[PDB]
Amino acid sequence: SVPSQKTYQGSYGFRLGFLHSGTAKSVTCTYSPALNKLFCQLAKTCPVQLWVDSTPPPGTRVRAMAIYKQSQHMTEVVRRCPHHERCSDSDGLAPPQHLIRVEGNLRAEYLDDRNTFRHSVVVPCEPPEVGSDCTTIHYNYMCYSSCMGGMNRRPILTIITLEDSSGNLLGRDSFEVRVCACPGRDRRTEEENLRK
Ligand SMILES: CCCCOc1cc(C(=O)O)c(O)c(I)c1-n1cccc1
Ligand SMILES: [Zn+2]
Repeated sequence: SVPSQKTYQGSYGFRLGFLHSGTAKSVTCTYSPALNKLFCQLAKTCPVQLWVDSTPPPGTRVRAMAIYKQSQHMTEVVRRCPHHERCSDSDGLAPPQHLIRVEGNLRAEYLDDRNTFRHSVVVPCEPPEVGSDCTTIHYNYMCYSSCMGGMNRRPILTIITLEDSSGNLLGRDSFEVRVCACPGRDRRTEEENLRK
C-alpha cells in the first residue's frame, strides 16, 4: 500500500509553514515554495511550522513519514542506507533505521508499522508559546538523497498528518525533500530549471 499525500486542511484548518532562509552557500535548510520542496543538509535542524485556524482537542498529534515521490518506487519503505543505519549516531530515542527524527522533544514516539513496515515519528500537539501564532517542530533527515543502497538519488516526500488520539486523520500536508551538501545552490539550480 501507499500512504495518501492529498492535502487536507480538515476541520481545524491545518497547514504547514516554512521560514525564509534564502539561498546563500552557507544555508543549511531552505524551502522553495515554487517547487514545494525543502532542501537541507544531513542531520541539520529543519524548522517546520504548524498552523491552524482553530484549536484541536487535547490528545491531537502530528506525525511525519517519508515516501518515495516516483510512483514506481512508492511501495518501497523509505529508510536509512546500509551505512547510516550502522553509524551509531543514535539520540537514544530514534531507531537507527529511521530517516526522519524530531529534535529536542522527549515526547516524540517512533513507529515501525506492524503491517506496512513504514517508519514515522509522532509528537503531541502543543499550543504556541505566549506571543507566537504557530508551533514549530524541528526535524532532522539522517541520510543524503544520494545515499547508495538507501534513497539512491530518488526524490522523497514528507507527509505531515494531524491525527486524533486514535490515529484518525484530521489534516494532511506534504512537501518534497532533498538532503544534500549545498541546499542553497541546489534550490537555485532547481528553481532556474523550473523557470526555463
Ligand atoms: C492541546 C493539544 C492541541 C494544541 O494544538 C494547537 C493549538 C493551537 C492554538 O492556537 O490553540 C495552535 O495554534 C496550534 I499550530 C496547535 N498545534 C497544531 C499542531 C501542533 C500544535
Ligand atoms: Zn545514508
